[PDB]
Amino acid sequence: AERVAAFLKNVWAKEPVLVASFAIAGLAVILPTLSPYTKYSLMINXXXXXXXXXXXXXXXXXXXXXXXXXXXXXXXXXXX
Amino acid sequence: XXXXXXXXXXXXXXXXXXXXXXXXXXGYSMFAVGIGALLFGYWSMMKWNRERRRLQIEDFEARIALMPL
Repeated sequence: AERVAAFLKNVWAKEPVLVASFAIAGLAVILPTLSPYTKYSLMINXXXXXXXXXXXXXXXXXXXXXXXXXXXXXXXXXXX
Repeated sequence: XXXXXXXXXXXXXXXXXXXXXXXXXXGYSMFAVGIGALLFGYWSMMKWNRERRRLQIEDFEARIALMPL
């Protein structure tokens, strides 16, 4: 080792708070790209309606039913 | 007989000794509790946030269900 293990312990000796400022902030960029859970959070964010539902005129349409409990469009069922 | 001030030895009080000593935390042990509290912290917090989603959709559903409003 030349700078991986040799230079890392020098930061711990003088001004040790500098280690945490690079490590914690560094992991905050790497983790949201590789972990297989980040795509689930966007799904619920799009599913939650802020505005009222809009009614469209039906003339030969697939996956569209009444407001009553029936299999239509998609409807969120991701984890309970 | 003449009486004056008397000397006492016994233990001689024990002068100049370091009474300061490290206690409880050592170094590596406290970091295992520190990150351990963080790992327990985020995991328990996000479970309530997922439980909030059950309420979140259901609360906004009231506006969609009520159109005579």
